[PDB]
Amino acid sequence: VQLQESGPSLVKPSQTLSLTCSVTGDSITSGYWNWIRKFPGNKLEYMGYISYSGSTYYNLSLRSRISITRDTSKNQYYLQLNSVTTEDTATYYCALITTTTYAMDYWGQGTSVTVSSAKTTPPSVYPLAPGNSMVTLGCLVKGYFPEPVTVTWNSGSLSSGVHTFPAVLQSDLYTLSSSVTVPSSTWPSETVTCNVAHPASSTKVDKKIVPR
Amino acid sequence: NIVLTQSPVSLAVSLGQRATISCRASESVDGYGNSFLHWFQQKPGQPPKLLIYLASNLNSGVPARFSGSGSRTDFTLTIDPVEADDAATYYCQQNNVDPWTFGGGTKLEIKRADAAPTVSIFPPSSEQLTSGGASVVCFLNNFYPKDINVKWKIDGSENGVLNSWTDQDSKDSTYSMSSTLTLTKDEYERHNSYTCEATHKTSTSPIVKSFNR
Repeated sequence: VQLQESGPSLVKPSQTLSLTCSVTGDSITSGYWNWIRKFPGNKLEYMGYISYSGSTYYNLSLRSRISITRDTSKNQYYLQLNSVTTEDTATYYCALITTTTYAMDYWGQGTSVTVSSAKTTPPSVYPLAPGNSMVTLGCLVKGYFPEPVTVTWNSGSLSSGVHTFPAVLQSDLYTLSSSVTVPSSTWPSETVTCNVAHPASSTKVDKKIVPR
Repeated sequence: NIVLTQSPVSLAVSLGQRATISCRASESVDGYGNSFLHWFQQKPGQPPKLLIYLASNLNSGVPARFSGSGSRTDFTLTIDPVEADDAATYYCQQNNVDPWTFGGGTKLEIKRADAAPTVSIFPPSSEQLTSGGASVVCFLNNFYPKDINVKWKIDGSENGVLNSWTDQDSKDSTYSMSSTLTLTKDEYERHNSYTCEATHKTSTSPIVKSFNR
């Protein structure tokens, strides 16, 4: 029904990486409960499962590095990955296989983990205001680590005209920007705000795009 | 061992026309009168959506422009007719032979008519100037095709730039690009006019946005 991954988005080399999947509204004694990874290069890797009996299955190469455990009570299952290396950077997903399909049908949103000995830096957020019927505004999200950052406009109510660009690393820090395009009579006739989040550094920022 | 191998690596299909993507398996994925080969769509920023299960059954909620044929080591996902939401990477998955794998993906790109970019330039915020820095930003938005170039010119003259590109838009099939020049509050304050120039297939000549400090 519903899956949510959670855990540190930044783990240091040689430490154990540890994630939790949370299942809302159907029992983890009903199916096969999987972890899958996606690398920065974009290839996918199946990691393993715990079946509803507490029976586990591991990608052979991860056999000795990987644990999958459950808590029958919490309706949540865990991934432990030892002795982590830079090549364990990936966005990690939990996902479900029902008897209905025998395929991987229910997917958590994924959670980025970066394995790196660099240090969390929160972002700076700067409003991007003009110096036509359509108008274009932006937000600059500068100087953070590690990924990810989410960005929304007016809590997600504004969404159609939006470009959020992928981050770019330079000198160990990321920068990213986001553009939004509205009728030039729904601003500044109506407020428009960007909502940046950088969970890693627990930052949550609203910025009103102010004219001039 | 098994290995799944998709083909082609990438294709470009016109709105309305046919996409076909192959997945060959190393060895049969069959079991109990069933092919344990499943299809997936993945977009940047989100997880893979189950497309087709057991080779040929469409998953609940999924359009019907999407069809899956094939049997043993030989499978085909067909998207007919292609719409704009389909730009994405497609993966086949096998989960019946040790060990489970995905294919290397196929990148579906939609084709559409050439389109010129909306360009906009933004002075640095005062927030950023409160602190030591000054960033100037150009958005080059909603252009086709992806290829494009940017030049920064200060008081007329052409370090400090960082470029990012979106993936193909899922409603109008455009690409966009962001560019941001970075400087010190003192070096930016030493000049007046600031300019980015976008050049693209669509016009012989560059689109030009500018302002004076």
